[PDB]
Amino acid sequence: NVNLLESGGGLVQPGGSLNLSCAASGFDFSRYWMSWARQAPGKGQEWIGEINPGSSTIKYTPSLKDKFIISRDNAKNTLYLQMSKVSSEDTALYYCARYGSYVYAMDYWGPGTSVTVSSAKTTAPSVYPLAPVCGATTGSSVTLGCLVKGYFPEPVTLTWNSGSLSSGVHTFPAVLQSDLYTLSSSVTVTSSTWPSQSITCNVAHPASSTKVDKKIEPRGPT
Amino acid sequence: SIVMTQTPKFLLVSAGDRITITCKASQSVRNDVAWYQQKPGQSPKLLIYFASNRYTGVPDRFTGSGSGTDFTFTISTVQAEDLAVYFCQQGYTSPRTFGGGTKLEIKRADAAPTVSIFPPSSEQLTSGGASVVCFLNNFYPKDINVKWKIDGSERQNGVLNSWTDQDSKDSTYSMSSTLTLTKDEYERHNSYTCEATHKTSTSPIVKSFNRNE
Ligand SMILES: *[C@@H]1O[C@H](CO[C@@H]2O[C@@H](C)[C@@H](O)[C@@H](O)[C@@H]2O)[C@@H](O[C@@H]2O[C@H](CO)[C@@H](O[C@@H]3O[C@H](CO)[C@@H](O)[C@H](O)[C@@H]3O)[C@H](O)[C@H]2NC(C)=O)[C@H](O)[C@H]1NC(C)=O
Repeated sequence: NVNLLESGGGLVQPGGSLNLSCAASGFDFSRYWMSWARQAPGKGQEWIGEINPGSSTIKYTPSLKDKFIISRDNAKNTLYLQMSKVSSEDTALYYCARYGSYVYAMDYWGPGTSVTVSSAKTTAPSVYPLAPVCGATTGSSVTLGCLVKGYFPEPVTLTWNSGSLSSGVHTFPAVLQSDLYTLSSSVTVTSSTWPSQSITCNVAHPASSTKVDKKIEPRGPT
Repeated sequence: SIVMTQTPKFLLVSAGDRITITCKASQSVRNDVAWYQQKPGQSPKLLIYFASNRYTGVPDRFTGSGSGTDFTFTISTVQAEDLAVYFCQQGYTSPRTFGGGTKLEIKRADAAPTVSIFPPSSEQLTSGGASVVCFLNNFYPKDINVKWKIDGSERQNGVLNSWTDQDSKDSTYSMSSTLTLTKDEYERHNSYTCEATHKTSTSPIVKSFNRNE
């Protein structure tokens, strides 16, 4: 049960500082080299640096050697990335990864923690349920929508019926405009399940401590 | 600092095909090259290390070869679930740089989109803004044209489109087209239409509603 879990990502001011951490479990962290990598939006993976078990050897990609610091606390099974002098080029998903025994290859990667370098302010989304057109739908199936408008920064998480509704979902990538993102998600279910049974979209925006659910019902006076 | 030039950048293949990706190192990296697979929304997984060795549990489909500066990665029989970005890395010397990645795209049969149009939410118009949403779902291939029509006339400003990645299950794409109006502008007109021109048909798919309905 090898596991890595990054945390500490979020919004940071250009020129500012931010500390990432990565909790290791399911293996003896103190025996392994650890590394950090990052993936900017739309770009490829970029290796950040590595550190050996005893912290005696720490290496960085040159662009980052004077602004990022890697450390580890073996007593806590935790790997750290101290980011400083950050700019928009540092906006990325940051991954911690373990080197395999006897190889400089990253045999397990964490899920990543998102970092945004920006002057723009955190803004919660408005969330809107999208019911079908007013006419009672013909056909065996129904498509519903959830619109998530005007939040900053990324990301938002959107589920349907607390995630117990996973099939027939499409969550469309956020689009950024005027330092505000908009995203939507469609769910298609059989007309035998809606509207006779409830469907809700669950929207969480961690950066604004926001958690908004919207039940979707047919349009019309109530 | 060593550059890993990975080719091709994009790759369109059908299930069953042999594919070969190439990584060219700007100077020798001995045998010390790993290959990774990164599916949409997932972290990378190690497939190949020291250029030619499958990591534990990696299926026989995946192989690698090379030494010095020329390295290849091969999927002998491409399967739908192999939809992902594949990238190399040299680990001979720090910095242990990655290649630029190869985006693998799965060829499937052509499918027309299922189109659904949505009036502005009951809950939105109070805010003074009005978003008209058109979902175009489960179509192939990716390219598609969405035309918005207000009362019969075309509208180009205020439209924003967003595509999903290829679904790993059915290899289709989905797209949302969002027309953003003010409440006041939304209320000036009655007929709202989104037209989906896709190569699967000469005839556009048309979904429409009237605001006072
Ligand atoms: C990011 O983390 C650094 C490093 O701190 C260490 O590493 C982290 C990953 C965690 O494990 C920490 O628990 C751990 O200590 C933080 O740097 C620390 O900042 C404080 C100030 O906030 C420093 O204290 C000062 O020290 C000077 C002496 O040089 C005194 O004059 C000051 O009065 C004050 O006491 C501390 O020394 C410093 N530690 C190191 C090792 O540099 C940093 O604050 C943190 N950044 C963010 C944004 O969270």
